[PDB]
Amino acid sequence: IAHSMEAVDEMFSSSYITAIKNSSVLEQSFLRAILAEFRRSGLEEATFQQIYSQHVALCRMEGLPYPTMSETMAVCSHLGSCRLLLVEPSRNDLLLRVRLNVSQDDVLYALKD
Amino acid sequence: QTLRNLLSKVSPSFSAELKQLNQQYEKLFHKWMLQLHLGFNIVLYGLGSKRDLLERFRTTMLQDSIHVVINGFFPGISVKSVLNSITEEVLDHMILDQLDWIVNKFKEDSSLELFLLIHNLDSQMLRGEKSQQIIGQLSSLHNIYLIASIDHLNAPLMWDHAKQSLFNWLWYETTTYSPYTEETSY
Amino acid sequence: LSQVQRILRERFCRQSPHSNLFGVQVQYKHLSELLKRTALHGESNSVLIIGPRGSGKTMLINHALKELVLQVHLNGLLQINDKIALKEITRQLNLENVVPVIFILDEFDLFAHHKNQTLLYNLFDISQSAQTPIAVIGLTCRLDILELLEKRVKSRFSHRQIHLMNSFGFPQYVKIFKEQLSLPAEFPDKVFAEKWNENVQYLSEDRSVQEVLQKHFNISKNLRSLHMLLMLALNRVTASHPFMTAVDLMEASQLCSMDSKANIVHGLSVLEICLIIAMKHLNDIYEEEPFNFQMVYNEFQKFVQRKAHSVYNFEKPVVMKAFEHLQQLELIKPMREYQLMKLLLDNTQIMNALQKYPNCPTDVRQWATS
Amino acid sequence: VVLCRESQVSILQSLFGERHHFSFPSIFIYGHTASGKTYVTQTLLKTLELPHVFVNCVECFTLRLLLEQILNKLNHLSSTEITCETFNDFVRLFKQVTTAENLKDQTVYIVLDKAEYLRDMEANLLPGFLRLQELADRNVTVLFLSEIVWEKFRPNTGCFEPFVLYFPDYSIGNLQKILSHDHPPEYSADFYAAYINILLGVFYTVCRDLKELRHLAVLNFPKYCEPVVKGEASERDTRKLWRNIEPHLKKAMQTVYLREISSSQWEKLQKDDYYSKFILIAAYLASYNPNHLLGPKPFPLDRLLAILYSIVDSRVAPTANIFSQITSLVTLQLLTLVGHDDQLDGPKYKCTVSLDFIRAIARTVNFDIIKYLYD
Amino acid sequence: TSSMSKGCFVFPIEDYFNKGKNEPEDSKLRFETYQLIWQQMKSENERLQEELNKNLFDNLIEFLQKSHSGFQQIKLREIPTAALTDHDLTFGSLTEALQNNVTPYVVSLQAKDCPDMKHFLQKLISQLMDCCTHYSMDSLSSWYMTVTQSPPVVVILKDMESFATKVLQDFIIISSQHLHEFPLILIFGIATSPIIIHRLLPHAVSSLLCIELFQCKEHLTTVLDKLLLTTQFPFKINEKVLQVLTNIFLYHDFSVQNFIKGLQLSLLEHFYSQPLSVLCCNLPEAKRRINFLSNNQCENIRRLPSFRRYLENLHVYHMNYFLVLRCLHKFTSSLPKYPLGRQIRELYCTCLEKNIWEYASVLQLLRMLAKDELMTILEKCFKVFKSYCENHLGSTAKRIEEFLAQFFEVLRENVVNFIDCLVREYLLPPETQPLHEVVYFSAAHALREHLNAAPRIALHTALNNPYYYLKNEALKSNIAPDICIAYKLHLINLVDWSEAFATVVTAAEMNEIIHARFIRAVSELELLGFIKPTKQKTDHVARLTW
DNA sequence: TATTTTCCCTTGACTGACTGACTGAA
DNA sequence: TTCAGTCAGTCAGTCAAGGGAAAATA
Ligand SMILES: Nc1ncnc2c1ncn2[C@@H]1O[C@H](COP(=O)(O)OP(=O)(O)OP(O)(O)=S)[C@@H](O)[C@H]1O
Ligand SMILES: Nc1ncnc2c1ncn2[C@@H]1O[C@H](COP(=O)(O)OP(=O)(O)OP(O)(O)=S)[C@@H](O)[C@H]1O
Ligand SMILES: [Mg+2]
Ligand SMILES: [Mg+2]
Repeated sequence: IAHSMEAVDEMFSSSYITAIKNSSVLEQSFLRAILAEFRRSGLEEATFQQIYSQHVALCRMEGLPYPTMSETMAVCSHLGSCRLLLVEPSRNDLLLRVRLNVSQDDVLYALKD
Repeated sequence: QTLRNLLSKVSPSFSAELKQLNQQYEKLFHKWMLQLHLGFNIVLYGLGSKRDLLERFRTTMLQDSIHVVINGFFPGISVKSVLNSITEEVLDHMILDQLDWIVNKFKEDSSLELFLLIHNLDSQMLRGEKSQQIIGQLSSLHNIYLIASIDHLNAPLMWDHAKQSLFNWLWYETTTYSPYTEETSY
Repeated sequence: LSQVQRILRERFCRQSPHSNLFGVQVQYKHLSELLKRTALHGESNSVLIIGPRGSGKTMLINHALKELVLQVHLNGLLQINDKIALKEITRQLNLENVVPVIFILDEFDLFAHHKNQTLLYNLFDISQSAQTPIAVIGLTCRLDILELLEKRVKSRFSHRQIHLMNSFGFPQYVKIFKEQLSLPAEFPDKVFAEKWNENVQYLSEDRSVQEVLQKHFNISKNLRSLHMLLMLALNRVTASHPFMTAVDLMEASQLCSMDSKANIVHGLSVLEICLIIAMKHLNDIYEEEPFNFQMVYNEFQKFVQRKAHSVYNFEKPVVMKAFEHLQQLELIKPMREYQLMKLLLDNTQIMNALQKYPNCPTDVRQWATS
Repeated sequence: VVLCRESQVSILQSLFGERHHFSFPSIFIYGHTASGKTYVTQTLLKTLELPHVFVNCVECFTLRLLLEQILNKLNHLSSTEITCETFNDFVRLFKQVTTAENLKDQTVYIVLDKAEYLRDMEANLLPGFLRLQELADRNVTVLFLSEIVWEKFRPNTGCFEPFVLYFPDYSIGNLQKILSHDHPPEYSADFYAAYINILLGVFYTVCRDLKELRHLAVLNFPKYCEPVVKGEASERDTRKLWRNIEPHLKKAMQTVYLREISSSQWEKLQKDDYYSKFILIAAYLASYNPNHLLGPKPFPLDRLLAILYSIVDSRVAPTANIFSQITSLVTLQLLTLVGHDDQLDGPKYKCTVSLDFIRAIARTVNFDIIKYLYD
Repeated sequence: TSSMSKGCFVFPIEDYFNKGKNEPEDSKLRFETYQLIWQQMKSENERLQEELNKNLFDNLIEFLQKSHSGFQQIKLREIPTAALTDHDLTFGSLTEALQNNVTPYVVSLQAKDCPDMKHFLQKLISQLMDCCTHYSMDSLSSWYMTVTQSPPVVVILKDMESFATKVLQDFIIISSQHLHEFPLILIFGIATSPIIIHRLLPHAVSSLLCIELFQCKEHLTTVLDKLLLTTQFPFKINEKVLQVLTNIFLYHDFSVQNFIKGLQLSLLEHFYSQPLSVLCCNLPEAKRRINFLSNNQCENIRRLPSFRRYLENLHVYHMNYFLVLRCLHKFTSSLPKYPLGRQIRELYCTCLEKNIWEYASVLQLLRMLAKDELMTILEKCFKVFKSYCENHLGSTAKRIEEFLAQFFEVLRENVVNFIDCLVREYLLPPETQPLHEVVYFSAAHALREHLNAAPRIALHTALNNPYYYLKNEALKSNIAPDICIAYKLHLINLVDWSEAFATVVTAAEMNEIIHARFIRAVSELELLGFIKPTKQKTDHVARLTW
C-alpha cells in the first residue's frame, strides 16, 4: 500500500507548496511583503511600487541590507519565469500588476513552516 | 405618412403674386446658358424649392443636348452610382481609378458635351469632403456643365478655398416660396 | 598558468560535464535507470524535468546518456513551425533520402503554444502505441506545464515528473564552493596542484569570503550565478597575482550587484536633475496622478525665479529638448505638450543618486529637501 | 585612439584571454548616448586582429536581412551567396561555415549595435542569440550594445543572463582631454584648451553630449580667431576674448542648439557679419474660457460667431465667404473637429495653437488678447 | 418621370448667347472680340506664372549646387533636404528643372504607397531601375557603384505630412550611415507652417538633416500692373468695381483666381449689355468699325450723357497719365512714412477717387526733404523717362536733365514746383472727358451679389419681411405665408407651438388641414439647417441665436 | 482586402449632499 | 472685519446607452 500511496501522491499532487518551501530568503521576504500589502488593501492586483515599499520595510525589520530596485526586478523576473505570479515586466517597470498564481491559503501553509 | 401625402387639396393664398416671379426668374435662362458655356457653373440658393424651376429649365432649354440628372435627395445615392452611370451608360465603355479614367477620356476628346444637373448638392449623402473633391475634379473640366442648388443654412462650410477654387461658382438669388412637397420624405 | 586557466574556462563558461554531482543522487539514479530500461528493453516512456533556470537541468540527461541507437535533440527556439521540425527530424534521422530512437526536447513548453500541438500529440501517440521504442524527455521552467496542454495530449502524457530544486543548506553551499574551485588530479604539475588545493582550503574559512557567499546565497542559489561569480573572480588572476584572495571575491561580488537605475541617474545632467526634482515635487503634491510639460515647466520657473539664483534663466525650447531627451531613455512613459506623462523612479533612489553626484550645488539640494 | 578608457579596456582584454580559450556566451553592455560603447569595442577588435562581425540592428529591419548579412560578412572574412529563412537554418549554416581552419580554434565575435530594436523584431530571436554558444557549440561570443538598461530586455520566461557591464559617465576633465586633443595645428594648444574650458563653462550645464559639444565647437571656432586676426586682441587676452565671445555663444545656444537656423545660414551670417485673423482670435479666446494648464476645450460654431461679432465693431455680414474661410483653416492643422457626429450641424472645434503665435497675430492687427483671458 | 425608387434617371452656342432681337451680327462680333481678348489675358497670365516658377527653381538649383559642394573621416556630414491639385504639375515642372540640370536620377514618391519600409524601398529601387527580392541599402549602394562606376540621388516627398513617422525616422537613420558610399538628397513638399516638421521628426532624428525653407499680394500687384496699368489693353473698369474686387480679395481670401474670374465676368457683362461695346477696339480696328455703323448705333452714340455734356485724344491721355502716375509712385515710395500709400494699388485708388489737390499733409513732409533723396528720385525719374520711348514729354525730360546736371533751398523748391506742375498738368479723373461710358462698366450690385453672395442674410430677409419681394403692403411696421408665421413664432414645445399656430391661422381668417400645414412647415424647417428634435421638451432647439 | 464583434470613453439625466449670503459678537 | 448658526440656492456624485476603433476571421 506504501508503493501505491507514493505513486498516487507523487504523480497527482501539486508541487507549488514544496517549490515555495525550497525558495530563497529574499523570495520569501517578497512573498511576505505581497501578502502583507494584500492584507492592508484587499485587492488581487497591486503595482510594483507598493510591494517594493513593503519589502523595504520588511527588510528593515529583518535586519537585511538595503535592497536596490534592480535586484528586486531580477527577483520578480525569476519568480515570473516560473509562473509563481502573473506579470508583464518587459516594457513597463514601476507600474506592474502582480497577481497570485495560487490560493492564499496554500501560500500561508507553505510559509508557516 | 401616407395620409399626409394623399391630402394635397390646399391652395396657395397669393396665386398670381407667386406666378409672376416664376416668369421673372425664367427670363434668366439665356443668361444662365451664356454664363455656363464660357467656363462657369451656377448655384441656386433660396427659400422655396427650385425643382419646379429646374424642370421648366430642362423642358425649355435641355432638349437638344446630352444631360444627366442626379436626384441627390434620394436616401440611397453615392458617388459610385453616378460614376457607374457616367461610365457605363452615358459613355459606351463596358472609384479613384474610375475618376482618373473619366478625366483622361474627356481630356482625349473635346467633342463630348454633358450637362450635369444636381437637384441637391448638400444632402447628407454628399457632404463628404472627398466626394466634393471628386465632383470638383469632374466639373473643373471645360466639357462638363454644372447647375446645382443648396438649401442648408450651414452648407458653404462643406468646401474650402481650394474646393471653391475648383468650382467657378456663380450665384443667383432665387427666393421662390414653392413648397418642398417632393423633397420632404416625412 | 595557462593550463589551469583553460581548464577553469572550459569548466564554467561552456558548462562541460563533470564527475561530481550535488544533491541529485536519487533523481539521477532514477533517470539513468529509466534510460537503461528504455534502451535495453522496448518499453517507451515520457518524462518532464521541471526546474528553475540555471539549476543544471541539462546535466542530468547529458550524464545519464553517457551512462548508457540514435538520439534526436530538439530545442524550442530553433524549430518554431511543424514543417521546420519535420525537416530537422528527417535530416537528423538520415531518412531524408528515403522520404530505438531517443528524442530530446529542449524548451518543451513552447511546443504547447503551436496551432494544434500536432508534433506533441503524434509523439505521445507513437510513444504510447507504436512498438518501436521511443523515449521522450522534456525540459521545463514553468511550474504550470500541466495546464498549457490540451486534454487529450495530457491523457496520453505519462505523468513522469522530475523536480530540480536547490534543496541544500548554506554549509552545503560552502562545500560546493570549496569543491568547484579545486584543480583535479590530472593536472601535469602536481606540487602546484596540491598548493592550489591548500590555498582554496584556506580561502574556504575566510569570513570576508563568507560575506560574499552569504550575500549571493540570499540573492540566488542558482549555480549559474555562482559560476559567473567564479569566472569573474578568476579573471583577476595572473602570474603577478599567483593566488586568489578574499578581496578579489569581495570585488567580484560588488561588481555583480550594482544597480543600473542609480548609474543612469548618475549619468544625467544638471537640467535633468532639476526637472526630476520638480517631477518628484509634483508627484508628491498630486498623489499618483499624471502631469505634462506645462506644470513641470511652471514649477521649475517658480523655483528658479524665487529660490534659486538669477543665473540658470532658460527658455522653453531647451527645457522641451531636455524633456525629449528624458523621454528618449524611456524614463518617462506616456499613458507633444498637454500629454499625460508619468515618472518611473523612486524617491529614495533619486536621493541616493544625488548623494553621489559630484558637483551638486547647495540650493538645488535644499530645493530637493524642501 | 581611446582616451580616459583604461578600466573597461583592461577588463575586456583580461576577459578575452587567449584565442584557444573560452569566454562568456553573452555580455550585455549599457551606458549613455556618447558613453563610448561603439568606438572602444571597434578600436579594440581592430587592434587585437580577431574575427569579429559588425552588425547594425536598425539596417536589418527583417530577420532574413540580419541573418544573411551576418553570414555574408562572416564568409567574406573567412575568405558565393548564402540565403537562409529561419533561425534553425542559420544555425545549421553557421555550424557548416565555421569549420574553416582560420575559424577553427579562435573565438568568433558577433558585435551588435543599436540593439534596442531586437525586442521589437520577434519573440524568440533574443533568446536564440543569448544561448548561441550552447546551440552552435563552436566557441562563439556575442556582445550587446544598448542605451536602455538590461532591466527592459528581460522576457517573461527568463533566459541566459549575460554579464552586465557599464561604460562610465564622463567628467569635465575627461571631456576636455578628449576635446583638447584634436587641436588645429595653426594655433596654440593652450588656446585650444582655454576654448574648450570656456565652451564647457557655457554649455556643460545641459548639453553633455560629446558629439553635440564637438559639433558646436567646430561651428563656433571661426568667430574666435577674428580678434587675433584683426589685431585688436592678443593671444594672451583671456578676459578680452571671454567678453567678446560669451554673448555669441549665448545666442547660439538659443538658435543653433535647437537647429532652428541651418548651419549653412549660421556660417554665412557670421562670415557676412484679414478676417481669418479675427476668426482665429475669436476661436482662441473662446477655447480658453468656460486653467491654461489643463489644455483647451472644444467649442461650437455659435459661440465662435458670437465672439467674432462682439470683437469686431463693424458690420460683418455673415456671407458664405466667411463660412468657407472658417473651414479653410482647419486644413492648415490650426484647428481640429471632434466627434464627427455631423459635418454641417454645429461643428465643434478645438484650437491647437500656441499662445505666442496668438500674441504675435494680435500684435499684427493691434488688439490685446491678455485682457480677455483671465477669469 | 424623374420620381421613382431609384436615384439616377437619365433623359449653336451663339443662339444661346444672343436672345434679343436688337442686333445678331454686332452680337457675334462682340463675342469674337471678347474671346480674343480673354485668350490674350490667359496667355499673358500663363507667361507670368511660368516666369515666377522658373525664378523659384533657379534658387532651388543653386541650393542643390551649394549642398553637393560639400560631397565633393566623415566629420559629421548631414543629409541635404529642401522644404518647398496644381501641385501635381508644380513638382512636374521641378522634374524638368532637375533632370536637365542637376542629375539624371530623380524620383518621386507618394505617401499612399509607403506604409512600411519594405514597400518604400521596393518602390524606390523600382523607380531607380526604371529611370535607367529583399533589397537593402547595401543593394542601393552596390547598384549605384555598378551604374556610376558621382551624380547624387534626389527623392521628392510631395506630401511629407502624410508619411508615416516610423518610416521617415528609419529611412533617415539608415541613409545617414552611408553618405560616404551612397549620396542622398531630399525635397519635401509642404503646404502648411513648417513647424509641423518639428512635430513629426524628433530632434534626435532631426539632428541628421540640414533643412532649408523655400517658397501673395505682390503677385496681384504685379499682375494688375501688367493688366490694367498697361495702356495696350483697351477695356477698363470704374472706381466701385475695383473697390469691391479689392475689398473681397484682401479681406476674404488672398486668392487671385477669383479676382481674374471677376475680371472676366465684368468683361462679359459689359460686352453683353452694351451694344456700343462694338465701338471700342484697337485703334485701326476701332476706326474701321467706326466707319460702318448702323443707324441705331449712331442713335446710341447720340444719347450718351457724357456726350450730352460735350478716342485718340483719350488714348494719349491714358498713355501719359500712366507714366505720370508711375513717376508719382516712385516719388511716394521714396518717403519713409509712406503717407499716400504702400503699393501702386493705393496710389491709383487715391488718384482716381478725386482730384488729390492729406495731399497738403504729404506736401508738408515734401517741404523738409534732404538732398540725397532728391538726387536719387531724380535719377529714378530719368531712368523712367529713358525706359519709355515715343514720349510726348521730351521737353520735360530736358528740363529735369537741366535740373539734375546743376548738381540750396531754392533748387529743391524749384524741382518740387516742377513735379507739382507735372501732377497738376497730367493726372485727372477719367469721367471728366466725354465718351467714357463706352469703355467703362459699373453695376456694383450685380457683381457684388454674384461673387460674394450671402445665404443667411437672404434667408433671414425672406423669412422676416416677405414684403421685400411681395409688393402687397404685407408689412410696414400676421398676414403672411405660414412659413414666415412659424419662423417668427419660433423667435418652443410642439404642443404649445401647434396650439399657437392654429389660433394664429384662425385669427388671420372642421379645420384639420391646419395641422397638415403645421406638419409641412415643421418638415421643411427640419430639412433646412435650422432645427433638430430634442428630448428636454417635445422639441426645444435654438441653433440660430440670431 | 473586406467583414463582424467588444468593451472603453463620451453625453446626459437622476439624486443627495453642500455651502454663500444673511445675521449677531466680539 | 472676521468668526459662529440658518437657509436657500448650489453643486458634484451617480446610473445608464451608445459610438467607435481595436481586435478577430476569412
Ligand atoms: N547536480 C549537479 N551536479 C553537478 N553540477 C551541477 C549540478 N547542478 C548544476 N550543476 C552545474 O550547473 C552549471 C550550469 O548548468 P546549465 O547546464 O547551464 O543549466 P541548464 O541545465 O542548461 O538549464 P537550462 O534551463 O536548460 S539553461 C553546470 O556547469 C553544472 O556544473
Ligand atoms: N571613450 C571614448 N574615447 C575616445 N573617443 C570616444 C569615446 N567615446 C566616444 N568617442 C568619440 O566619439 C565618437 C562618437 O561616440 P560613439 O563611440 O559612437 O559613442 P557610442 O557609445 O557608440 O554611442 P552611439 O551608439 O554611437 S549614439 C566616436 O567615434 C569617437 O570619436
Ligand atoms: Mg539546458
Ligand atoms: Mg555607437
